Amino acid sequence: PTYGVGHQPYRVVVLSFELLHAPATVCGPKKSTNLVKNKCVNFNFNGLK
Amino acid sequence: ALGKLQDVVNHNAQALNTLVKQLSSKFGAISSVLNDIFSRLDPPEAEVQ
Amino acid sequence: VYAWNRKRISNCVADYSVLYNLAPFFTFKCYGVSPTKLNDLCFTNVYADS
Repeated sequence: PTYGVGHQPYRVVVLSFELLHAPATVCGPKKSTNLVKNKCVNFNFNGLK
Repeated sequence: ALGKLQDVVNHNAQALNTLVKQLSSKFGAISSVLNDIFSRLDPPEAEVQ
Repeated sequence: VYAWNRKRISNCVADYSVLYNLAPFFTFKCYGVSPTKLNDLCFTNVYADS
């Protein structure tokens, strides 16, 4: 309880992602504009922009 | 018989194919898709990659 | 450290807004991603260790 600040107890949590072509599951929170047929528009399909 | 007229066509059909295959080879970045370097990295590490 | 746990997190809505607001002397260092852009990228599988 009296150790130096540099030697105080720490806790570490690491997160390892799998950002590849597999079906995404833990997608963050962000809307869902409707779809649109053939037209010069911007798309966002699960990260693919 | 008409092989020297096809060699000039195959050479151009090879340089144009060896050039579209270099758009999917990263040269030290996280990926070869430019739409993914700006969706995972803020704007000062991006300029580096 | 000698025997850690690996939670399988999947099928969720990952809102990383509640993460950076942690106890004092915290670090959000990311090796490959940026902590500010983690809100518009669909993650496939996330693994958490302790």
